[PDB]
Amino acid sequence: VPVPTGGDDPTKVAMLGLTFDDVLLLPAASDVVPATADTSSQLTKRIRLRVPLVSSAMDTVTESRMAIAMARAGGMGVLHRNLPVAEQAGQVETVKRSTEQFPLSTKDSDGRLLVGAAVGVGDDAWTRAMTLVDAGVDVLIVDTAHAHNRGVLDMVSRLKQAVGERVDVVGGNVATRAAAAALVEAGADAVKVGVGPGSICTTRVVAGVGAPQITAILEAVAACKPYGVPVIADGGLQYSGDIAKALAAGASTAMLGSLLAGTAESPGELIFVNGKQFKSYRRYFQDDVLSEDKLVVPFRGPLGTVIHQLTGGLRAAMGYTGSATIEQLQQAQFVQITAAGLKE
Amino acid sequence: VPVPTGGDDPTKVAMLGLTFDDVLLLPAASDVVPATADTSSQLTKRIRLRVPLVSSAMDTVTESRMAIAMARAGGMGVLHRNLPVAEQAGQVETVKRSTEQFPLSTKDSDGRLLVGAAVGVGDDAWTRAMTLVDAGVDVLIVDTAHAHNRGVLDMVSRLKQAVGERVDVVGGNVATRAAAAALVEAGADAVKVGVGPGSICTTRVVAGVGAPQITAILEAVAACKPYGVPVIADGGLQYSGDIAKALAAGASTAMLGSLLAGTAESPGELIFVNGKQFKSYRRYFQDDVLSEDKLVVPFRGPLGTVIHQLTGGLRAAMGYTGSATIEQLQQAQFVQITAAGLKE
Amino acid sequence: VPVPTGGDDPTKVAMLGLTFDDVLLLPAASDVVPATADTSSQLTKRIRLRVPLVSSAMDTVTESRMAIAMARAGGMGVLHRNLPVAEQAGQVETVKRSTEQFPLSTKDSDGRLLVGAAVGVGDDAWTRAMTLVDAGVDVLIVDTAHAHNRGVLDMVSRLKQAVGERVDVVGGNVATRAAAAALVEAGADAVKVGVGPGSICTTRVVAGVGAPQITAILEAVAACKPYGVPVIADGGLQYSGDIAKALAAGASTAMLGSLLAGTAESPGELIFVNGKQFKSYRRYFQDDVLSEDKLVVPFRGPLGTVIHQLTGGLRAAMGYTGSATIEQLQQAQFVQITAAGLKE
Amino acid sequence: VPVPTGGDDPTKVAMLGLTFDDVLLLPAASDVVPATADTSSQLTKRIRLRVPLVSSAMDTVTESRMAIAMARAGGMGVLHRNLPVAEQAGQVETVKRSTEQFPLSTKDSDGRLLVGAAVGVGDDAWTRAMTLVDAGVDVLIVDTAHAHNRGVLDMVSRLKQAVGERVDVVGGNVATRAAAAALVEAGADAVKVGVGPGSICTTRVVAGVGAPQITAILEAVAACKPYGVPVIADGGLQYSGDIAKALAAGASTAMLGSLLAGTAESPGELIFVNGKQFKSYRRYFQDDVLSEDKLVVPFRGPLGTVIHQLTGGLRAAMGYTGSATIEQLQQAQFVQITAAGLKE
Amino acid sequence: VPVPTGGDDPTKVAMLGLTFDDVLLLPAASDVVPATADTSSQLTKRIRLRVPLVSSAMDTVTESRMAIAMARAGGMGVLHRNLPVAEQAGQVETVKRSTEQFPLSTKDSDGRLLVGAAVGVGDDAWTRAMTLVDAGVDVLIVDTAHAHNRGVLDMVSRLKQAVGERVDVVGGNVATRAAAAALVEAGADAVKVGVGPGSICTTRVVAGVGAPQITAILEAVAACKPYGVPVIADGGLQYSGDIAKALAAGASTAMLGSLLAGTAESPGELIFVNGKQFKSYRRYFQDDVLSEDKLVVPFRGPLGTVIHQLTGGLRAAMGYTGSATIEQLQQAQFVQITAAGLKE
Repeated sequence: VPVPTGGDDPTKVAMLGLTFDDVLLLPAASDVVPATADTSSQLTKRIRLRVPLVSSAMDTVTESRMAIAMARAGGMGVLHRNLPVAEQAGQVETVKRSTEQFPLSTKDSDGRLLVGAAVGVGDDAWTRAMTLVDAGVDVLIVDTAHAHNRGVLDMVSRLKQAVGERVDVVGGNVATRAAAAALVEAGADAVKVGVGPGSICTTRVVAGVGAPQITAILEAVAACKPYGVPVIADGGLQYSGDIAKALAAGASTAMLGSLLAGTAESPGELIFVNGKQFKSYRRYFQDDVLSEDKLVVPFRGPLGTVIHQLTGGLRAAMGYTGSATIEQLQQAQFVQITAAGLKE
Repeated sequence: VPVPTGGDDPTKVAMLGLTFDDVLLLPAASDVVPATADTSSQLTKRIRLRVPLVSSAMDTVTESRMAIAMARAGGMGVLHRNLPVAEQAGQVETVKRSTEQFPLSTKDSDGRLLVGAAVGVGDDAWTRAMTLVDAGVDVLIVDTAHAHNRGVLDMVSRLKQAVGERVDVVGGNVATRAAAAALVEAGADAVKVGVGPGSICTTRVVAGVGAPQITAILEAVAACKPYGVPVIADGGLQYSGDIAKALAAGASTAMLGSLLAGTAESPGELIFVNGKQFKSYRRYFQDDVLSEDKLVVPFRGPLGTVIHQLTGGLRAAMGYTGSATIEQLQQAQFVQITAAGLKE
Repeated sequence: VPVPTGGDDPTKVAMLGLTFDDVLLLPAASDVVPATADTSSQLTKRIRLRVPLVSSAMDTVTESRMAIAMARAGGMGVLHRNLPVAEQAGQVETVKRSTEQFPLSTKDSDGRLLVGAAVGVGDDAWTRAMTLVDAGVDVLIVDTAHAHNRGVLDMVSRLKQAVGERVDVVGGNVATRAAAAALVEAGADAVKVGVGPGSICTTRVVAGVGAPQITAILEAVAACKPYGVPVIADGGLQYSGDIAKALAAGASTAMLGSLLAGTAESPGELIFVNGKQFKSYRRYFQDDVLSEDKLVVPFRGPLGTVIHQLTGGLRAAMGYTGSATIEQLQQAQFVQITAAGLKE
Repeated sequence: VPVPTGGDDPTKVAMLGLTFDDVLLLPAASDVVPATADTSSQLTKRIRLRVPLVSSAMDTVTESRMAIAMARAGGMGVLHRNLPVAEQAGQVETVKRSTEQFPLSTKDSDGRLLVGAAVGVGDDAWTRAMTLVDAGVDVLIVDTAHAHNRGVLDMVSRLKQAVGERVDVVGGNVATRAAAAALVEAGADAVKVGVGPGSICTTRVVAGVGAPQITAILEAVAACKPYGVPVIADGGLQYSGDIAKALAAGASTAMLGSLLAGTAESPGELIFVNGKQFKSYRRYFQDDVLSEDKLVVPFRGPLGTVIHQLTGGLRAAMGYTGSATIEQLQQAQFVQITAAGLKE
Repeated sequence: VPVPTGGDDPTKVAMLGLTFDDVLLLPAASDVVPATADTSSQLTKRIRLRVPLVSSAMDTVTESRMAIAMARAGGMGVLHRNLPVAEQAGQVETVKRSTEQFPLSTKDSDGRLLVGAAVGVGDDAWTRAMTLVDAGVDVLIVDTAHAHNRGVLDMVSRLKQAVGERVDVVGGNVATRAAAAALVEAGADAVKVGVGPGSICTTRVVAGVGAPQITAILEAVAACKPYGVPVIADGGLQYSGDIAKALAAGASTAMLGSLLAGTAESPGELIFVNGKQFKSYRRYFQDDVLSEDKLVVPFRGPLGTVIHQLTGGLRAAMGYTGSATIEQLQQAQFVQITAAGLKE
């Protein structure tokens, strides 16, 4: 009767959490070559990206330059909200205003580049969202550290009722089936997934709170797939294999954070120090209560090489799993590996 | 028929022991912000602390200054016993004798700072305990390396019969359900949990004896919660998130040991050597036969910063789990992580 | 109802994969000494080797010299295909053209040294295979990074129909029971097993695809043993005991890759740099789309010492397990070890 | 139906092997103080040692000096057999010929120190054994790397029939229940347990053969306890906690190897090199076919300190587990720990 | 005819420069114990200290607290000039306003603590100097990276005219006999010596300019001693013996810079980072063209320990050389040591 791990409640330790390093993609029957594989995926219920990648809403990752360069690559960028409302609307306008050079460009019905913008929760967040919709934005991301909150669901529902006909609303980070179901019910066109996905992330060390990303994606997909809501895996990625694992676990799009922090298209002036290069950037807008920043970059080259490497890894995984589309890749199986398979 | 780990007795390997690094706190539906979360918790059945932290009864950790500081920070200190009875009684009196500076101060009916003292087993222990009770102590920790002993149980019963109306008697270190049940039947007002909780501690290396702390807390709480007896988790803490994990496992209070040894309020002279700072302290009282000393410090800044960081991590965990109170956090669920989740 | 690792599909995580370091060979009742143990084993259904070792079809590993040495040591070499068809046919002829020095030599009906050659898929692959068959090759390895493909299966069937009477056709790398079953139904005379078997190999990092080698061997042998088709374990070997583990898991032969790259008989000029020795080698033929090269040596002494050490370890394992033959060793039992057993 | 680790045979991976680091001793009800605990144990069915330790039959560990010093400590030493028959008999005579200084001395019925001698298998081994029995030895150890052999059982039975009335015969190293049962049936008065117990021992790396020591002791005890045959754990020990774990797993005596290799009482001349000290020793007798030596010391101080430390660890473990005797210690339970509990 | 170092001009390489590590003080006939040695020495022609130590005018070294502590230690402080004039005057007033605690205190005619203030060159420097004189400063240091300049000389002359009767005008950094003679002719009451004195200082690396401190002190003293003008050695110090070497080389007082930067009395908030302590300080006034800043801190305990160590080393040197007074030490001899005397 007593639980082998202690106590009498078998649900106290609810589950065993698997991360990216715990699982591998099992090869399956394949008639797919990497070059012809279709990597297109649903970012929202109405928006299909040519590349299933989205740069994150970080002040070190996505601005108007990064958003434009990402849209021309076939993905999309989400403008961070650590800047004034007028400045964010101006960067939205910069992306919107700005043939063979960029064949994969993701464009709206007017031929203008698609762009996303992040919003918090509150009246300031509401006026920011209305300004960004007035500025011609296409996707509104109600992004927070812990989106299983009444305020976040209320904001998502308010946006979906007010500006839902024109733009698509995305709910912030979740890690459980219940949170994803709540976001789906509130009317989110997409659900962003991941709470403390990194092994030694500040959330795990300081708060003792976390959820391994593979299991979180599996639960959120179980919640969201019946209603057709796409799932965007955000965090815990270290190599191009992790993107393939996240998409095969059920997610529709991957959100790139620290992998794009130091690129040329990322914001910041490039400077030279001690034989190497870094980025320099010479709060009020940091209103997320559970954010990592409350609890407590080296130059990385052009965005094109990083995107090419990640897409090549994705295509190789699709070839190994025999997936002609991302939808078929979401049906791939996993094999769990032991600690002996982790040792270098 | 044979056990998969060897032999024919299925109880030879009683259970699988979880430590702090084995588990993470899952996010849940939350309407709680870390700032307004209440961290009040029971130390004993009668005493409540506004901050669930207690300093360990170690010579390097807790003297009158550390006890006073810990009581002023919202917790409590337990004065060590590696010293003559007169000195310990004088330290108790010093703490007892010594409104906008310390709002969270723990107090007794007379408004004086709450304090605790450790006692052993025996005649010298009995006279020490009686003198401490006369001196005005509030908690007597009958502390041993192994409290599942007839002598310790009899001492707990004798102190409960003699001074149970004045002071609260806390039983020493146990690691199983049966030992905690024995201490509860002995009349203890709280149970201190942990026996070789550290990974490579001396008790595990020299004697081969220990118990992982999460499982030990779960078993002790299974023994104590039906009777309302609080559990004090002692040992194994490395980060602020470990406090949240221990509280969620069922412990009501966490005892702070190695984390407080080098702080300013800890006893010892602060000296400067080789560009660093250390503490100096320029046996007849180490009478415990199973004590770690029988089997065989750097400066760490103010106590206030350590307490503030620990409480910030705990409040972040409460905001993540949707726990308005410590009792709600004790009902939070764990996710067990693999080895891959521990990789830096 | 939910899977303990996430979601609702119990087959999403298909199985737990064991690598070589996960298992050890249990001792058993033995009357066999290592010296008189017989290490003869089937390479294919028709070809038997006196030493169950084969050199990998890699440019850095196997050319005419390495093939000749491997055949003289009791095993066989497989000539790589990263070169024009004329060069590979000439190397096959060189091996074929070239009694107390080499008693264990593997031979054909005419007494010449047995040799193998790798072929791809396609028209150039077909003409390469036909020219190699004319040149006198004995084994054609239809080698790909992913043999669970219609093209590879059709190539195997075509080669079996065309040159099945003269040469033996070995299907390339598979990692599951279903792929091995498909290759067996395609008519393959042996199945090569392993897809990203290394812990941190490029296939696992860039593509997220792989399979632990012990489990992959077990599944492939479950597919092949009822039909008598031998399994060649390829990749993941680090020690001589790994050969014994792979053989006991059901593989009949182990292919030697990275262990043979730096040896004297391996191709390349032996040069001296910085007080050490290395090998030098002063693409149109790397046509495999899923090859490791698309996703992105030190000197090691004579081959004879490496082979002698490997065979000594294997013979010691056979003496420990009471295995007079390789077929008996394939029935040996494993003990699974924890992480603590891997600690240096 | 298919096995989750691969294949269709559920007994292919027979068991999960636990080592010393995998388990800890759970504290139990205790009325035992370390100083009064009885550490006496059965070395054989007729020989009870005052200290449950036996120095190993290694050329770097036990000679006449080490055997005498061990017998005076309350244990016993086993003379190694890597020396001439006449020399081993002479060292037996040296031990036999050579009040308050050594109260714990283990003596025969004549008051002479007890000593053990190792023998191989064969006619040379038989004449050596007869010489050693003629020399007044008390224990004959038929010691081999893999004692589950017809020759070893035949030698044990021959010795038990010929000289069984005077001396006690011990069977060599086993790791399974079947081997221990075979040794018991053949007539062994004690069974030595352990085959490749070390994590990175040569047997595991080279041969891929091994058995974690805790599970091996459990199985061998399950085989030997009903008939009253003592089990001697040999190998895998690194600290005094491991001796307690081995005895609590069911073994009656521990065999000390590398822990005593560099002591003063160990053979060899003490020399000074480069600011430290080592031992110097300025084959025909190495006839064990499966021995570690076939597959491929720093000074450690006085024996008394090492024996005192190991015995103190044992007594502390007995106090924690509440064992008044070694027989009661053999009833202690284990708790299994995860990888997170191994990290320093 | 040619110079052995190149060319035809023997004055191109003027002289060989000796640093502190090049020389050692030779023992001499002595009847002086360190305790009774007198360390009183001239700072300027009019002001005598009891300990010949002065804190440098750096914004990380000397503010009001450091100046007060230095004056109470028997020396004097020189306030940095990197701040508005009013703030520097306020610091001077704070020092001047602020009996057994500080027996060595340096005082003025009115019994207030002595203090110094740094001034630059120019009109703003003129008004700063006048305001500082009004505030009650005792020494004005006309400090520059290169004092052999007509502007610095004219500033010294103007200050010696206007406020020479009241304050002592100390000329800034020189490194040759000619510059020291120019400062003496300008009317400087003391001469500060050192220009790129450190081995790998920024002045030596970026500009290639410098002068070893022992030789520079010797030349400056050759210029100044015939006129009774004291020399302040400023830079190059690493150990307490360097102070004695500088004094014996002819300097009357040593200026303490980097050695006092991290002390408690130095300006800056003491912060705790990564288990250590550092200092924090949460340009228009850096108007010196040749200053080190134009060419391009850890905690150190109390000031008293550093002063005590330096004075103990100096007293030991005085006892070794037979120097009852600092002026006698200025007559001590040196032995030049080779590179072999520097090897650790």
